[PDB]
Amino acid sequence: MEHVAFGSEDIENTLAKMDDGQLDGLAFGAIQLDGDGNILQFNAAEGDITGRDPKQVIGKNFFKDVAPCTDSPEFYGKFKEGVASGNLNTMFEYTFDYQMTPTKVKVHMKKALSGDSYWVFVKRV
Ligand SMILES: *C(=O)/C=C/c1ccc(O)cc1
Repeated sequence: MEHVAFGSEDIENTLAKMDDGQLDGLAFGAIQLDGDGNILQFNAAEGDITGRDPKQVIGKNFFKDVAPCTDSPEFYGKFKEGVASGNLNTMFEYTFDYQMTPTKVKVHMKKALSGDSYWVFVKRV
């Protein structure tokens, strides 16, 4: 395992050193998005939570394509506000229910240290 906790204060610094293989070592789901919501990275823990195969969703748009249940003010709305403002750090619970058994998670969205990409971190609750 990679030794970093969900919701860590400096998580964007710690994850700046991870290629796909190291992200796969996290204890929680990690998705990196560009400012439009396109998936840049998607780790193994996330695939275990939601069933998606990482290489099949990278390059897709998370809000339009992969996760329409997140296309709402309560999720995408927060994301887009953060992309627009150029800062994002929000944690909230949510239920993922598209083509899957509804699964309650805790989500932490945080702007990456890199200028315009955004993490979506997920763990079960
Ligand atoms: C709602 O449509 C949620 C979908 C979803 C969330 C997270 C994933 O890893 C994959 C799909």
